[PDB]
Amino acid sequence: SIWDHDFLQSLNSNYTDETYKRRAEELKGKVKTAIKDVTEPLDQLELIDNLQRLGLAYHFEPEIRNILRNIHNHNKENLYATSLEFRLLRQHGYPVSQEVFSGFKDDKVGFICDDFKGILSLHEASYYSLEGESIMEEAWQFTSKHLKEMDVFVAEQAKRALELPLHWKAPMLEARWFIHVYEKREDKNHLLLELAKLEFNTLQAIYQEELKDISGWWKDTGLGEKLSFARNRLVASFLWSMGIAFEPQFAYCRRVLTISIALITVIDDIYDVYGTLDELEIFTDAVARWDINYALKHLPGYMKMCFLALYNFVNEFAYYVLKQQDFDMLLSIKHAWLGLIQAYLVEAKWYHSKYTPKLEEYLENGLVSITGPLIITISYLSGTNPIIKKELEFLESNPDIVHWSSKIFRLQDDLGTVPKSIQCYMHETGASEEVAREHIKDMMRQMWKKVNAYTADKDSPLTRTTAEFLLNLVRMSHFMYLHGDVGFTLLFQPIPL
Amino acid sequence: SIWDHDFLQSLNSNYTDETYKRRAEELKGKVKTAIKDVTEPLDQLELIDNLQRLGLAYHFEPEIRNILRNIHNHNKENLYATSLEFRLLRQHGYPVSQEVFSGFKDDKVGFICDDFKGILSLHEASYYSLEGESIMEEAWQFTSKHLKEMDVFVAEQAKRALELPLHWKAPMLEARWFIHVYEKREDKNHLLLELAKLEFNTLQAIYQEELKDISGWWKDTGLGEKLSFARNRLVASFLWSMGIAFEPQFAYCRRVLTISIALITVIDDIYDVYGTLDELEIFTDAVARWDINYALKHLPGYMKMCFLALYNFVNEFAYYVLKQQDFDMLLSIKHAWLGLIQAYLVEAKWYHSKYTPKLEEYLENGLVSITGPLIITISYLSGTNPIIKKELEFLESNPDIVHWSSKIFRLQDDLGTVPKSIQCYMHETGASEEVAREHIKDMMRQMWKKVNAYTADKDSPLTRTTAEFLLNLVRMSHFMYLHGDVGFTLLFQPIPL
Ligand SMILES: C=C[C@@](C)(CCC=C(CF)CF)OP(=O)(O)OP(=O)(O)O
Ligand SMILES: C=C[C@@](C)(CCC=C(CF)CF)OP(=O)(O)OP(=O)(O)O
Ligand SMILES: [Mn+2]
Ligand SMILES: [Mn+2]
Ligand SMILES: [Mn+2]
Ligand SMILES: [Mn+2]
Ligand SMILES: [Mn+2]
Ligand SMILES: [Mn+2]
Repeated sequence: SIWDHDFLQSLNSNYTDETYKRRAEELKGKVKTAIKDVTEPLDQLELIDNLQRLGLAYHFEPEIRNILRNIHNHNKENLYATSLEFRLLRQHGYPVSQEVFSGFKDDKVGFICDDFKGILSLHEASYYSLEGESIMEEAWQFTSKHLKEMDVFVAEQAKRALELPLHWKAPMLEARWFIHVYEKREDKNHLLLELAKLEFNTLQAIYQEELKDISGWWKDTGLGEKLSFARNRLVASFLWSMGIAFEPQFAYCRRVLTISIALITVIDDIYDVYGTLDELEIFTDAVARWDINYALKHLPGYMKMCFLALYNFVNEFAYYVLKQQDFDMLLSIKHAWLGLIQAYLVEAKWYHSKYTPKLEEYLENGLVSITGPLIITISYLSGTNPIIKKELEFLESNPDIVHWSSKIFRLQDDLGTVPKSIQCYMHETGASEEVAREHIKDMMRQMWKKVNAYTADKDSPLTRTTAEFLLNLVRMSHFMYLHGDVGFTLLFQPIPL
Repeated sequence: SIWDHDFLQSLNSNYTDETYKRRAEELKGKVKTAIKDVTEPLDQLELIDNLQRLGLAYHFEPEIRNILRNIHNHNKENLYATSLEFRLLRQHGYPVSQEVFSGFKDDKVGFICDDFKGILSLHEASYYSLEGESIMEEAWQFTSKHLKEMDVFVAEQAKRALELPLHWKAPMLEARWFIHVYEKREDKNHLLLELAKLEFNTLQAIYQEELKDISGWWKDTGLGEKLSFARNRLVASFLWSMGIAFEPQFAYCRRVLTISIALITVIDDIYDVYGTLDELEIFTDAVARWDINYALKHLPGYMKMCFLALYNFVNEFAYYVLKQQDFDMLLSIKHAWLGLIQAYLVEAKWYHSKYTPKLEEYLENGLVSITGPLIITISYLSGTNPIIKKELEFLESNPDIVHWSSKIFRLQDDLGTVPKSIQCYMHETGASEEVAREHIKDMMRQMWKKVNAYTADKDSPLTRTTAEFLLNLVRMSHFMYLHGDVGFTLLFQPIPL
């Protein structure tokens, strides 16, 4: 908790200034010209891979779209080239058959390859597998096992792919690591690299300015002073919101998300630590009524400021959207908050009854209590303009993509550890904790196949942009499972020059 | 409406800096030493008069208290000296008999005096008259008539006393005018004057900083953009709150008051101009319920943001006091807001029925609709720490001092002009508008006698500090009746050197 309010207010990055924003525009135009001159399809695919991994892809969206749309129209015997095209096309919603890998797979003896580069790209592409694509499953089985066996760069490349594949990491999180790798490359575009370093440093400056604003708001509520367990988690919460929506236009989305996660953290500590069962029933009822007079009349003292802070914050949230685009979402947003709170009470009742639920019964409640349903609702209302009534109702209908994404989120948090996923699974199968962890890791990978189908469904009310919020939340949980300061490195540490 | 958000943000007074605050402390100590050396009672009384009229009296409260407490223990044939002592002692709550003026009053022919200086001081003292003190009433009759008959400074002195006596003006409003008069004085204390100019300029800097903060809050709600009739009245509202509570420690009181008055102004325009009767019944009901879900469900579109802005603002107000001193005042503050709103609906129903009420029936509703009861409640909750439960309940009991102060406030606003006080009185007595205005001015002076009694009552739950909020609000209405830019001169125009 070193990065308190005073530290945040004292930051003064140079990259907020106007000179850098001029140079970035100059570089963007110069880069767009260089993209034109890449015409060979493999160079086109390697360019997109580099652009996405440098955190620059959102500047060149139509340019990337042309390249992929063109390659799809024309659609090797190269495993690297086949796997890279497969990954990129599936990532951006195009249909590619799993049968493109059939040439490298022998029916009797399985996959045949010795090239690490082709194996690494196939491993990345395997996470874009759909449900029931047995070639891709065997491809993952073959690639993971080969990668586990493992020149210094090959060892690190193999290590990173095993702990976190590209499909499971948000764009900006890998940006700093990949920026160095790109400057070590001999065939690097020098202007492309200079832009990657410049935009990365400018984003930090933007985030730091937002943190000052959010830091002052948190100080004004004074929950940290009132509640000794309300440790300042502001920077950690912003890290999550930043991974959910990193683009500069999503500043209001990151603000609502950061504050929401900070409040969620305090309320969660009240339910699964500090609150008695009778107190938790009153707080749940007060949230359900959404009546400030009732809450002040019946809540315990320590719960009052916590409820009122949440109450006013959400009502201000409803006011902001009402002013901005004349949309009333108060019923929706407080409904989602109640769902989270009710799932907390279910977990508290289980704990006091000493009831160990079956894993599936736990996951049914656990997918809501991990805030997946609430967070995607917050992200949609605070990050979309105009709000579409059809699209919001689809989220309120408990859709399948939210169902399975939240399950991965819940399973991933429990791996970092009331009884949770690991204890439920051990109790249910008799497996050891070590084995139980491996099976839970596998469930997440199998559930990502279900999620891949819903992303490709273009008949769903959810846009791809709305779906990215949900995936990035899940991706953020994968990332935070590896790292407990990387968050300090992401927000407060510029890249030199 | 020249002083918009952009003008307020661009101000950068030099007097916020630390050097001036050093010199002020040096001057305060040097002045306290000079006060010791004044020992003659008339010089002691003239010193207090100068200190109060320079806006410096709150720095030397115990020093003034000693002087008055000492003079009361020892308690001329000088009308000026008798009238000045009478005014100052009654102003600060000491008992002085009206019989101190009996020497200058002949039973058959009335008051005997030719000295303008003694007449001017008696005129000021006459406003501290109590109910039924026939000497003081005759003193006012004699002094006002003599003053009406009216060397350039005597004419201005006589003019100012007739339009606004000392008892009816807030301290800082007269400060700039009196500061010049004091520097023209030959026997001036030079350090006393330098302090008066310095504190006046420092207060402007403090107010300007508060205005920036309040200006940004008003911009964020966006009511001025939503409602074409919601003209920016922020600077005008702050002027009122500043006259209600000018001291630097009352920054939060001025903030809540300014925003409250800004919201009152918009809501008042909705009731007595723009809203239909059915719409006003829903808004009144929504305020009575204090239910955000109901309001969004049933209110017209244009009323929604106006209600929600008020709703969140008051709930944040309740939150701030709860965090600060663990006091719950939500029931009280929303009760006072409902009383104002209900009085608005009464006036709207009268207007649509074309019913001209009797003046007393109008004043019964009019004293609430002028916001007197609400404003004193806001001032107490936002300007007192700790809040006393006994003292608040006394305000909620509709006490007499609030009853008569609000009546003066209501009568004074109607003089600046649905049918109001002047039309009701004309309709009721057949008097002409010119005569009706004179009678209404007299009512206010007779009602100030009732208010003087309640101020002197030391058995009331209200402290003198709480009573000053109420009187300063009334005093502010007297001041704003004379001036429609004096408000610009008060806040944005420093005194040189
Ligand atoms: C300790 C924090 C949490 C709450 C996760 C924090 C990240 C969030 C992103 F949205 C919360 F919104 O883990 P947690 O174990 O305390 O949550 P849990 O009690 O249900 O298991
Ligand atoms: C035009 C403004 C008001 C409202 C007075 C503004 C000053 C205030 C100090 F507290 C309001 F809070 O006069 P007004 O004639 O419009 O009020 P009215 O309709 O009841 O007669
Ligand atoms: Mn927890
Ligand atoms: Mn929990
Ligand atoms: Mn957990
Ligand atoms: Mn009006
Ligand atoms: Mn009115
Ligand atoms: Mn009026």
